[PDB]
Amino acid sequence: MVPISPIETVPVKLKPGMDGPKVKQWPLTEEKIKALVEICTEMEKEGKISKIGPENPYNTPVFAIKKKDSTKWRKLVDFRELNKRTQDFWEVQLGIPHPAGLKKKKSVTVLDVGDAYFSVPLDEDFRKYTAFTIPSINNETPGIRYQYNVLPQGWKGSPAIFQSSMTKILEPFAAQNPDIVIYQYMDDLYVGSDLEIGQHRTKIEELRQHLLRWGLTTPDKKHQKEPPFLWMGYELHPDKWTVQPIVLPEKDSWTVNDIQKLVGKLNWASQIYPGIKVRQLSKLLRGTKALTEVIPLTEEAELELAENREILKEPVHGVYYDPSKDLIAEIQKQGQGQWTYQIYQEPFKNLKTGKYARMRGAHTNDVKQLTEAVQKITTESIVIWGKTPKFKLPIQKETWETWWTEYWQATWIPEWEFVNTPPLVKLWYQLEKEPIVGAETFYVDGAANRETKLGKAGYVTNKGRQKVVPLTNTTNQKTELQAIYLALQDSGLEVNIVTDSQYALGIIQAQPDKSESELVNQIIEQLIKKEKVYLAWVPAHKGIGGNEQVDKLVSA
Amino acid sequence: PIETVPVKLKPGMDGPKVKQWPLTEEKIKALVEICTEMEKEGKISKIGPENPYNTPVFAIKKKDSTKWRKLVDFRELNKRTQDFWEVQLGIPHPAGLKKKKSVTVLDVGDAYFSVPLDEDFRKYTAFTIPSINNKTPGIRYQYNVLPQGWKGSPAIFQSSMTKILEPFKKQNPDIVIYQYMDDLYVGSDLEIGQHRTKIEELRQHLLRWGFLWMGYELHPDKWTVQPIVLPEKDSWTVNDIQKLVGKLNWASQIYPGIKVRQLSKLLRGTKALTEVIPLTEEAELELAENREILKEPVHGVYYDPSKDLIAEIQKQGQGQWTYQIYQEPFKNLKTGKYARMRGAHTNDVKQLTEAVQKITTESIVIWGKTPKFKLPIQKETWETWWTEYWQATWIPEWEFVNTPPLVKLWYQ
Ligand SMILES: Cc1cc(/C=C/C#N)cc(C)c1Oc1nc(NC2CCN(Cc3ccc(S(N)(=O)=O)cc3)CC2)nc2ccsc12
Ligand SMILES: [Mg+2]
Repeated sequence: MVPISPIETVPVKLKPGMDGPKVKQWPLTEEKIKALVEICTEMEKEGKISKIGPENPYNTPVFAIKKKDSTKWRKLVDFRELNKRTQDFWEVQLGIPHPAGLKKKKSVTVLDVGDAYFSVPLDEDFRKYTAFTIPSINNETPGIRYQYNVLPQGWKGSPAIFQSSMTKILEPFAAQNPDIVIYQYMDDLYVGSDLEIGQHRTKIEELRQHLLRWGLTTPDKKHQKEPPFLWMGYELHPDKWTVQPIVLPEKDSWTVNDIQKLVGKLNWASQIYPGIKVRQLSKLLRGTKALTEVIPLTEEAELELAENREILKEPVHGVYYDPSKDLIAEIQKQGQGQWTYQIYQEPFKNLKTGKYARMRGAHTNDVKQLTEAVQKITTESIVIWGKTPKFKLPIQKETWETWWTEYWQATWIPEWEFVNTPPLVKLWYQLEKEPIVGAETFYVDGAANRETKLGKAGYVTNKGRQKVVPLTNTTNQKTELQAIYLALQDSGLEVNIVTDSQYALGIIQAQPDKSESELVNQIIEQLIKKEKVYLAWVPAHKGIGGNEQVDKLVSA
Repeated sequence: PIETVPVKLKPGMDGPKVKQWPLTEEKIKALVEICTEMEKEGKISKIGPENPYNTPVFAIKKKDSTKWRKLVDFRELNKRTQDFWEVQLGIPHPAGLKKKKSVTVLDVGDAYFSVPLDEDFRKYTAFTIPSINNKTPGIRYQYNVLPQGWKGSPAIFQSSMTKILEPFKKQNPDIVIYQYMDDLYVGSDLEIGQHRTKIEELRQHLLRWGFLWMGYELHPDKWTVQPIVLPEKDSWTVNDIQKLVGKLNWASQIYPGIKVRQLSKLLRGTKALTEVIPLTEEAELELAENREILKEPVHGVYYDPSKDLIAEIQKQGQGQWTYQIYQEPFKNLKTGKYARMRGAHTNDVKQLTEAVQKITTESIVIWGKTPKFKLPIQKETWETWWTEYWQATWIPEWEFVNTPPLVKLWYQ
């Protein structure tokens, strides 16, 4: 007998105030009982469970299931009730590495640690909560009652406690073997290195020698999977990675459920297939909850899908990470608020790709969206590689300088260079800081009757030019924008405009280049056509000349 | 200090469960070395999966220091930790601190590591050194001693600190010492040379009671509410008068008796913006009367310790930032301006982060608490970058302004 170290137990508690489960066991057929006695008798001989007396007041229902070809019954303890009452744990397995962040390894071995799992003891003070009952034949004897001594499969804490217990056992081995990498996934332990196959096979045996200190046997994974590893939806090849096959189905009838499955595939593929777009296919889902509802594809959604079929026609792959090379991120504008990007170290050899979609908003402009995309890529790159990439952006250095020196918010984008890849991001208009000498001055105003929705918009100028237009089904804010629109339409290439609308000022001072409001868009089109525009604000109803004159014009 | 002080959370509240944000490789490496040494010294310990709580951590560099420092973002734990009246019913904030010619800030946070933390509360201080790309599980720790930045730390240590300082305070009854979180604020009305003498005369006293050697020099002499000023011109265009009427109309929300009628009269008609308008005597008098009004202080302004302080900030361009601190709109308790932020002539976000720290320092000196910031920046830009320029051991609260305030003009 070689002494083995005990795996340190994790203390477990129930949620405050809650007691253990007390769920009634279901009646079972004679055949299922016979199976469960047979199964539990074996688990008992292996130490997994133990018989208990009738003083324990807790119980969890047990079942007997089977497979079609598998000529055996399967035991099943339904721990749903106990899980509701068990404390929360640190779930230390939610996120998985991204392949583009891995460095290639010459050799990789897989170990099966399925049997190691059962060597993890369950906190003894908690075992009582796991009691279950095998009903007896004909209910003529007391049922056989057991409790677990090991982490039950299906119990809330088994995944976190198991992985934590392995990590702590492996830590000294990883720290003292920095030339290997160890990664655990389910019952699988993945060991890679750049050692010659000889030294690598030795580290593996040393790892086995180490695990034996806790009595943990670990053979190889049954039917050793050849490359690529089918893992978390990827194909991990020795020198390259890609996503698993992306196959878009052919259909003449697309439902609300079909479109959800297509965006999911497209989204998954966008991490390596560059230029994927999902707006027009997403728009067909704006607001609905019946998945079988059929939604016709717009000629814009068909185009988007066909553009994606073109991208998906041939497989692509990313390279693994080389810490000695620079990390570079390039962004392109696609239109309709959509952005794509590539991250790479050598030209034409992408580590990964991605996309970014504009946020929902009544107004916006391309520079703000580009800035947001940069922040998203920055954060992703820190996650994957632990560093910010150098950016190549389709915006002139002088355009960016003008933007951030004049924009009313603080803004920042990290080290970057211009890449002359149309369409380029640009500023479409810039308002003057001072009034323009010799330019006509338009005093604008608008007003609308709340009840009738009738309104007026117009202007008066220092040259005696004047206009008032009657409007139907409008609002104060709408007439205020319409008045600015009329002044732009009726003025020369240089114009001073005086408004009292804080709402209109707030919109234009945000420097949008597109809007959900068709009226704002028309104003933007006019601004783009001007040489100089000065926009001034005055308080309403204060007797300011020009403003007082036009106010009475549009107020009935 | 064998005996720990019983610490609890507020009723019906669980511990914090705040996500750790991603860190660059060099910051993770710094944290690993720092926490390894802290673990060797018993200040923290590894925790197991039965602890589900978490508080974010990151790494910084104190003002002009090349050594990495750990900073824990305890904002969530602090608001979940019980309100404290550890020794007395409260610490009357020293109104004289803000009056001292000079005020020096000493980092005494290292003293906390000498007091053990209540064993039952330790689990709530859990934090994670993250891995890169999820390649390994984060390193999970919890505190064994009073942690820096936690609300309970100054409260629990206060009995010790007050005894450490008594001999020094005994000799210097005119030196005002105030503590906020990890920092001591030491102010005096002395000539700058004489003031500095005692600061070193204060840390050596501290070093013999069990340090850092870092300082910070303030001058609250010049902190107030900046007056609203109006232009003094010999010729006014239509545009100038429109801007003046707009500013005065804004000011009328703050000051009673502001009038613009005589000034608006000058704008009778529909004139070109660049046309020069001569002021009448009636408008000159009105402007003079407005100017007189603006010299006096705002009526009915008072600090209410039960309400939050609010700080607004405007980007004025060319490295200049204006700010106002208030509790109720138009009742500014203090206003100010910043120029040429140090080492950030081309980075808005660094400049804004430095402004936030300066405003917070002023708020601590004047009221003993931090304000809630209204930041002229999009959330995603601020949240990506602010930790890169943070150098303080506290962190305030903030919200984001997405619509340009018209009043940026009026504070220009
Ligand atoms: C070691 C490991 C394996 C997997 C696979 C799961 C499945 N299913 C997943 C992760 C996250 C792993 O974890 C780490 N993986 C790496 N790198 C990899 C190593 C593997 N190759 C692919 C490959 C190479 C050689 C052969 S081969 N010639 O042996 O047949 C087959 C496949 C890409 C890079 N680096 C680290 C660092 C810390 S953890 C960790
Ligand atoms: Mg009007």
